[PDB]
Amino acid sequence: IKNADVAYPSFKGSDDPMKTAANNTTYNPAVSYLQETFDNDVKNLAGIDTDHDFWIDKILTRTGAQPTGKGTNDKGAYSYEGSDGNNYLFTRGRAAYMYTHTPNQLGFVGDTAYWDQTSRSGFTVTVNADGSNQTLNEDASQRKQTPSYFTSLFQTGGKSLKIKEVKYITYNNVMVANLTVESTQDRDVTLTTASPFAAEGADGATELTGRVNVKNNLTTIYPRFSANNQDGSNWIVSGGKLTSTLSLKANEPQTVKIQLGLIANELPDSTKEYEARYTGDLKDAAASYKDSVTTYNKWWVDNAPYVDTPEDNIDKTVVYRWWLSRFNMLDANMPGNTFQYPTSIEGVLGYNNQIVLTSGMFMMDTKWFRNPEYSYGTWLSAGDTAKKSKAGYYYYHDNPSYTQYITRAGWDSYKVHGGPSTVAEELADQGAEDVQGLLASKSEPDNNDNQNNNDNSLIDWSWWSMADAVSFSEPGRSGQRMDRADGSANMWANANAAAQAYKAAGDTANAEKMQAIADKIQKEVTTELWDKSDNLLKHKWLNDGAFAKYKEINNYYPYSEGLMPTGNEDYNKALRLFEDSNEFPIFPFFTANQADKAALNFPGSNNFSIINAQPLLQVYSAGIRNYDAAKNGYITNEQFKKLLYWVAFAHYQGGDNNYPDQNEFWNEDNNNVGDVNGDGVINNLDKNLDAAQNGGKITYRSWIHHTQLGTTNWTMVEDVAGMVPREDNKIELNPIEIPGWNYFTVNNLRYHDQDVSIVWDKDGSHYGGPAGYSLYVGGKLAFTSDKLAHLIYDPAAGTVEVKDDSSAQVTVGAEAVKNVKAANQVTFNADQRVTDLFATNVLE
Ligand SMILES: [Ca+2]
Ligand SMILES: [Ca+2]
Ligand SMILES: [Ca+2]
Repeated sequence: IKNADVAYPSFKGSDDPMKTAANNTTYNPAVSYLQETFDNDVKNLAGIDTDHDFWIDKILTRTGAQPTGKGTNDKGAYSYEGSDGNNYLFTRGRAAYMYTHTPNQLGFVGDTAYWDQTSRSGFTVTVNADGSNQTLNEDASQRKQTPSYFTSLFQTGGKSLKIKEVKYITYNNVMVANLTVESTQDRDVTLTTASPFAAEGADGATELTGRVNVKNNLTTIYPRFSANNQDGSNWIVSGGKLTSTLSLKANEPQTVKIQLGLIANELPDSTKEYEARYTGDLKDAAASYKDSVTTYNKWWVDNAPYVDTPEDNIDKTVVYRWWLSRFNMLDANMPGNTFQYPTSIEGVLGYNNQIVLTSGMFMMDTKWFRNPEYSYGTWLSAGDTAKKSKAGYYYYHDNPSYTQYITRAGWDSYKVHGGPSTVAEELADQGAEDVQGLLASKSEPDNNDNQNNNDNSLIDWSWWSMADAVSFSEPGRSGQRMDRADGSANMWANANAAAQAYKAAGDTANAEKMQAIADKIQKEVTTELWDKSDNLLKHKWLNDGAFAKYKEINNYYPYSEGLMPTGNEDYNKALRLFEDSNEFPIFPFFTANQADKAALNFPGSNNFSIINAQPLLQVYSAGIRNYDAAKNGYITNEQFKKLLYWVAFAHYQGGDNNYPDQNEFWNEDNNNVGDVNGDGVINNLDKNLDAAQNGGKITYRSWIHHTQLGTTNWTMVEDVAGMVPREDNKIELNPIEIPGWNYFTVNNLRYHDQDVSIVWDKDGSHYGGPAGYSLYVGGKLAFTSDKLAHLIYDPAAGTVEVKDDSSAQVTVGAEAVKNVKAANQVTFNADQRVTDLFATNVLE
């Protein structure tokens, strides 16, 4: 059966997952929608309390101890494993978060992380009334959390005593708990708080302190711990704890505030945010809350693109994924070691490490954050942690991956944000070091670091360097090496990117040397990995030179990366396999060719993940845009659309848009079904086919939650809106038209020192502006096209070239900004954080 005719998912949950009725802001594509939203939110008292939310907090609101593993599709209820139960704590600072969390205990109970797990609670609160320490039961139906705070209601069994907790971690790692205490009777209530982080201080003091070496002694923190009563008096130290007795009048609440500053010398605002709350102007619970939540939400305005499609279920997953990219990051500014840079992390609630395979994948989205430090820091961190090879090169290496495209992803980031020659040259140099290290890696003593054991211009691996790579399951080939299409595409992509970065820097000699290396790898991929017998790109076994008979989407990375020449009839036929769900299904979105997996009686896992969806989307994108896949009917616009819908659907626990959670992976292994395909047997084909029917389901969600393992928001910016980053001053749009979508917008990209927005509004009726496909640069209309088309705009010349066979009618805006920089004309100044990554100086 064909992919073009598989069913769509059916989203469940809220009617208004983008909370459209909570945001009255009219869209003007010439300005930041999130800025205007924020302005209207503040006018409406956003941040004054937990009943007045900023829009992004409303969207990503999680209420209750929900969900619990009960979902529904169009046919009926299904059980699933791996509900998160709204038990993790979202609120976190740039370095501090809860690795584990006990939501039904006051304070911050669970494994506190400062970069990584400390095995310590942040702080606990004991409530003593009537002479007794009280059990405060959470009413979990009142549990509410957002990216910026957590709140719940705690009550004694007899309901004589209630505490509304509001807790939040500030940007610079102050862990704060507001407790609103109410008694039905006049009472003296003694609160005691204790922190494993800070227990040093004289009885009668108003602060406790400590010093804690973090995991792997990467730094030392100097925690300070204090609290105040509603009248601003401080809690007093007693026995290495803080204590206060409230004189409660019946039915009269009093609000206290506890703060633990996880203070680092290298983060001076950690001290400032703490001191403001200890004795400064943020002592009051309400002011402390409004400052933290406002600051949290300002980051979205400043960093996140705004994406709007006709499918608000996808839009909410896009907001959730900007949050995944922000939440799964470390910005600790640690001196010496690599965490001196803002870096993407592969699952802060999981393995919590920098994995080179996924680092390059994450930067496909983080490059779209408006500030370049949130992508540059990731590739600088890879360059700083690179492993010295026996041959004298430095190659990217996990800082606890069979492969990586960090240099290409870094180059993509530079094509978005730019920078001077020293930035371009640094990326090229770490890139060239890595490519050369891999080419020469036959000299690596660890066999898994040896990626070129026949010493040619192709990457080779054995299955020990790993991924669902069914190619390695070929009978008779256990432990054998093959020259890899994927490894070779990624090394080519790095080499090609390094050549481009050398050129952008002005380093002609190194640009030509890397171009020569790229040209050789490309020639060897097209000559050695092209199976002319069946017009497929295949891995090649080192021992006999035989093509690997079994296939995965990894076979197509030479297309994904643009290694393969275009306009080659034979090369373009390789993508025919994407026609068939039997070969490469849309959902579940597997890496392994499923016909191949079946031919071998199902070796490996039945798992699927965003790590499979991202490269599948990359193949679909390159396939459609460059290798004629939609013209051939191999990968149609409708199929691309269906994959976006399935990818969004997978994010939702039980298909319910209230409960987004990107697990490390999914499967249907526990999907209790019969012979659904009618082949005589109950195997994984049955579980997987059933899961794609009746609106979809995922019966197993893995134990690592709110993680990233690949990422997909780039599809909205680059395929739907069509943005093609370039080194030069020209803006290229190459949209993949989504059938039935009469509007969309990507708002407030930061691209070559310009605000950029893209609008599709078929007849202008949705946004009330120009009809058609419009680009905004610098707050002015650049151009409007009557249709979605492949357009290259030269702002310096005021020309738009129509590159496709559309008869697209384009008009250039009367006030178009002409002076759009090329990437290598962007400079950084002392007021850009990115300057501190490389250096009050400028980077020119
Ligand atoms: Ca929408
Ligand atoms: Ca090789
Ligand atoms: Ca069957």
